[PDB]
Amino acid sequence: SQCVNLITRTQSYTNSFTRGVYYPDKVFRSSVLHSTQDLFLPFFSNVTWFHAINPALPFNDGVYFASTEKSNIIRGWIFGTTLDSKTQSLLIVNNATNVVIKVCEFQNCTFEYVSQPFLMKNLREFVFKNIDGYFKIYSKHTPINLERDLPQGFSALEPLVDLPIGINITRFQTLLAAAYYVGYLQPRTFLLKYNENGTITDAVDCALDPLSETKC
Amino acid sequence: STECSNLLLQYGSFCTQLKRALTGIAVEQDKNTQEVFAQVKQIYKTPPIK
Amino acid sequence: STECSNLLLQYGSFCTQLKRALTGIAVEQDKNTQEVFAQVKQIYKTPPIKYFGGFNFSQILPDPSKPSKRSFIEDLLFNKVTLADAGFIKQYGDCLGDI
Amino acid sequence: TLKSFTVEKGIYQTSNFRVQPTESIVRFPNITNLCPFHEVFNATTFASVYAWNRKRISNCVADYSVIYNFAPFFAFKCYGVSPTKLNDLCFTNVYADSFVIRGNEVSQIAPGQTGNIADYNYKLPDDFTGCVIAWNSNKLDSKPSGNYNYLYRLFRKSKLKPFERDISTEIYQAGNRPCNGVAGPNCYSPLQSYGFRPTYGVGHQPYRVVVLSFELLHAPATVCGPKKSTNLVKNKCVNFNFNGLTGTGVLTESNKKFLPFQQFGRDIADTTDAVRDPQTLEILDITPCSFGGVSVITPGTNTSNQVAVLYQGVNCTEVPVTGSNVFQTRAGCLIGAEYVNNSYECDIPIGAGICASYQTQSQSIIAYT
Amino acid sequence: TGVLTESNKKFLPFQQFGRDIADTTDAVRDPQTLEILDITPCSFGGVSV
Amino acid sequence: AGCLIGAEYVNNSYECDIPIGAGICASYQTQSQSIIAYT
Amino acid sequence: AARDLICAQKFNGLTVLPPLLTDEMIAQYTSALLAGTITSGWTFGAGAA
Amino acid sequence: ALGKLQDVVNHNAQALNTLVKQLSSKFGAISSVLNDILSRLDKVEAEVQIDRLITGRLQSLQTYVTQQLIRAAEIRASANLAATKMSECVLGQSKRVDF
Amino acid sequence: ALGKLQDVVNHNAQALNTLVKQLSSKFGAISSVLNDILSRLDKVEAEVQ
Ligand SMILES: *[C@@H]1O[C@H](CO)[C@@H](O[C@@H]2O[C@H](CO)[C@@H](O)[C@H](O)[C@H]2NC(C)=O)[C@H](O)[C@H]1NC(C)=O
Ligand SMILES: *[C@@H]1O[C@H](CO)[C@@H](O)[C@H](O)[C@H]1NC(C)=O
Ligand SMILES: *[C@@H]1O[C@H](CO)[C@@H](O)[C@H](O)[C@H]1NC(C)=O
Ligand SMILES: *[C@@H]1O[C@H](CO)[C@@H](O)[C@H](O)[C@H]1NC(C)=O
Ligand SMILES: *[C@@H]1O[C@H](CO)[C@@H](O)[C@H](O)[C@H]1NC(C)=O
Ligand SMILES: *[C@@H]1O[C@H](CO)[C@@H](O)[C@H](O)[C@H]1NC(C)=O
Ligand SMILES: *[C@@H]1O[C@H](CO)[C@@H](O)[C@H](O)[C@H]1NC(C)=O
Ligand SMILES: *[C@@H]1O[C@H](CO)[C@@H](O)[C@H](O)[C@H]1NC(C)=O
Repeated sequence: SQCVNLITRTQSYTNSFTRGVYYPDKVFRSSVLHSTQDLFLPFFSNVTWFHAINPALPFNDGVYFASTEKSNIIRGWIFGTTLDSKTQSLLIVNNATNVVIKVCEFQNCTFEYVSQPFLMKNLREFVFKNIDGYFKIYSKHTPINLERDLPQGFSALEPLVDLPIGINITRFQTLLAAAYYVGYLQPRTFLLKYNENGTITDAVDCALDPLSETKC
Repeated sequence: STECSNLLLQYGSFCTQLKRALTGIAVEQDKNTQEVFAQVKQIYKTPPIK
Repeated sequence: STECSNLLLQYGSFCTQLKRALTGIAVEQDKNTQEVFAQVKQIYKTPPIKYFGGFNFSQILPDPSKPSKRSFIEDLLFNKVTLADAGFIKQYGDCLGDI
Repeated sequence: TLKSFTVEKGIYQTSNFRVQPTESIVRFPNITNLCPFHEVFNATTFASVYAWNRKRISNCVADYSVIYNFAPFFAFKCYGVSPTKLNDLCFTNVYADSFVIRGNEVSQIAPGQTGNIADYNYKLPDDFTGCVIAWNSNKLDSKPSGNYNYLYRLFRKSKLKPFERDISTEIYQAGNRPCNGVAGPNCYSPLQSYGFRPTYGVGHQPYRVVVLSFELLHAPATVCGPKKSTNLVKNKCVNFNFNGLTGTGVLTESNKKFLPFQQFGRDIADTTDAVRDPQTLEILDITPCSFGGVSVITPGTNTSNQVAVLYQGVNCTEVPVTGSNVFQTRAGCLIGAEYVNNSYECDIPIGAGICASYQTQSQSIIAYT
Repeated sequence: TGVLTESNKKFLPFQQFGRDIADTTDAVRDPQTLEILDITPCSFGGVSV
Repeated sequence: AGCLIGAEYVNNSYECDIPIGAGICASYQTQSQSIIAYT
Repeated sequence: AARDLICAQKFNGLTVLPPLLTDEMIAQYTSALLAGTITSGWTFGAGAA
Repeated sequence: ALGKLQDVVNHNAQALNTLVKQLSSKFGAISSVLNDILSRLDKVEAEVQIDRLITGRLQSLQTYVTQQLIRAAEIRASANLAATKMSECVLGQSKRVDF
Repeated sequence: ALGKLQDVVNHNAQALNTLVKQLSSKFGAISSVLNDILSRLDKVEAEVQ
């Protein structure tokens, strides 16, 4: 029905450790040091470790979502301004099996984007921007070792889907032994290094320390 | 003014090459003074008898 | 583009004097090299004997092992400077490859 | 090129050469749908400025010459594109909006504009491209008893961001006493009804506005006009029309491993170094056709009338866009000058170690080291 | 923008504004009180690493 | 030439490694690794 | 009240950098050259004084 | 030790790279690609944008030519010094101090 | 006697003086002050100025 099943969340702040670089465009580049201005999460920032074993999260200009759980309790996400009927009603509810993104709001059989294909030791990483109507979603499946905490390295996030809503999103809710990381995006300038192929292997945050300003 | 900066960003990299030219001139002035005056390896001095 | 050329034709004769300046610089470079290096009238040759009172001169005189008759120190100086080829040997033929 | 009738002995740069395109190929995606612009430009009732509708238009063969037969407007006002050029180029996503405003605030539907509608009702982005269509509708939206069916907002706490809607109806707090849904002192409703009548002047008459906004992005195109496609050609200097990429180059099969979302291939050379076909799914390369400089080697016209032609950067295996002695230099390739197994002083310098001279022994122009 | 300080300029009573080279508004007169305020820009410079 | 942040001033005199301003130079020195400034 | 030219030049975005060698160091170099010339002749320009 | 010749290569590499990179600027127009302006607009407005691009690229090319002229003057001064040093150091014996 | 060093001082003084003085020109706009252009107009016309 409604229930309250393990809704007690616990927070413990951790370090970003230079994770969360995605491809900012649809253009292929090879062996170019390219500078882009877009909403990235800053390096060495303050991300969280919400442990629930859940009212809302404040969405702002993007969310870096991660989940290390191998039990696949992480299934879907809920966005919108107010998560009920009447004004500013929205659902971006996802699921397992065949992943459907039903945008049918609570208030009424509204529009749909029911498109089928399947979205999915391992650390899944996600970025959910909402810019110019399009709801851009990025993902990267990466193996992880060396005990807990976010690992050291560079894992580029390839785009997965795209979704033209044109809506007001203010809150954020994760649908469900549970441990997920939530980080926030802000407008920053990066310098991205491409190798012989198109894979990004190194990045520099142009506003962290004066040495990176010199590098940029 | 932010709008003037946003319009000035359309013109390319004129500021960077002006800064490079002025930096080259400023380094060259110190090179000129060093190559004129610093010609002796040791700082000699006159004995007190004159 | 034909329309851009037709609109550029109204701007006068800036391009002819830019070409004149660049051609003058290009002639001046060859004049500089000719003035510095070609100060001798005849190509003198060192004798087959290599005794000069004990002075060696072996690292500055050329050797015929290399296809280009250059000395040892000249080879060090040519290997030291990271000088690009600058589109010398048929740059359009080099750019036509599948890379 | 020298503006003179006597030329002296030397080497002169005259002009440049290029390889002309042979054919012209058009590559458009296979779409057949006609989408109802008549459903936007002809309707019984339109939406209001605070509740304007948005129609998604995608995968459509769009003919923009039928709009002039549907509504009697003055000007087909388009900002970032020519109205008559819309058949040739094509974009990805097309939007359609409709609202009814009055005659005083028609000019406020523009990028970077200030007003009641631009702040509280409907705001356009600063980099807007597309077409804005407006016409008078006093013959449909006016009543002798007063047309009160249209509402506009005038009281709000902030200004609207571009391409936003607001249909909330709450009493504005203009003072310190709470309204609690009851109007009175410092309590005014946000929705002020229009008072449209046909007996007014030309400035207060209602106007019907239909807005087309074009989403030019890097996504694959879905809305393209009725222009016929052409079969593919390869390894030739040809004009291509891949998506909106009107240009000249030589098409070869590429090796650049494109991502499944990627479409363009701009390197540090830029200018779309690689491109993807919209018809089939195969990567292709972009390289421009053969070009370089032309240098004319001659002695003076007081002496003789023979010339030699040097093409720079070309090895004379692609040369055409005396006349039988072809010599391969390092500064390019030489046309019209014979090579000899001799050595003299430099008379006319050509390139890297090669000079040219006018030789008595039958007269000819000779090239040597 | 800038830093407003109390001034010791001798503004004659018909004068309201102040100016120097490059149209720099050095002084200003308050419309409410008869007081002269100097205008100087806030602190800036260059950053070297 | 302004003021310097991050480099410690020492009462020594070496050759100029990095030129700063009016008679002030800075260098990287081994003797805990740190960046020092001097005349 | 009397605004300087240098104040407007600095305030409008133009900065004058100080020289690397101060005038005391230039005078020290000149004094060393004079002492070498006086007490050693031309021998200090080709080796040890 | 060989920083002068490396600087000679690096200056022209940087100048040509800047001149190539200046082609992607807009200079107040709506697109940095000419064929986009020819395919998007009518005659007169695209002529205005073409005139903007022509003015910007003309200014960039004139800046490059002026910098090349100044660098050529500096290179010619150094080449004249090198020719004097070849004539006096190598072809004879010099009494000039520190020459 | 020392006119050459005086010319060295004077040339690099008057070049900066001319560079400062060149901010008073309108160059075909309606005002030489940027804030007045921004305050007096809408987006597009002030963008042109
Ligand atoms: C002149 O210098 C060369 C070095 O460039 C000397 O050649 C070397 O001699 C030593 C000792 O015999 C050998 O171990 C090296 O292998 C030689 N290097 C070569 C040949 O490249 C040469 O001996 C010197 N001349 C005289 C007369 O001593
Ligand atoms: C994150 O913020 C909290 C706020 O109290 C702080 O204690 C913690 O050190 C921060 N973590 C960082 C900066 O890594
Ligand atoms: C978006 O939501 C916020 C928070 O509820 C609200 O203040 C704002 O007015 C909303 N904007 C729109 C356009 O609905
Ligand atoms: C690029 O990809 C090839 C195979 O596709 C691989 O051999 C090579 O190592 C890659 N280069 C990188 C990742 O820098
Ligand atoms: C368009 O053509 C492609 C290949 O030429 C084909 O796979 C596709 O099914 C076609 N689409 C339609 C709607 O005919
Ligand atoms: C407008 O559309 C309606 C319904 O499709 C149609 O009956 C009507 O004739 C149309 N108007 C005109 C002027 O054709
Ligand atoms: C093009 O020129 C190069 C340079 O010598 C040469 O090696 C090559 O064979 C030429 N191409 C052809 C097709 O002959
Ligand atoms: C306006 O303000 C000044 C000084 O504050 C005062 O002297 C004057 O009487 C005021 N005028 C009115 C009409 O209030």
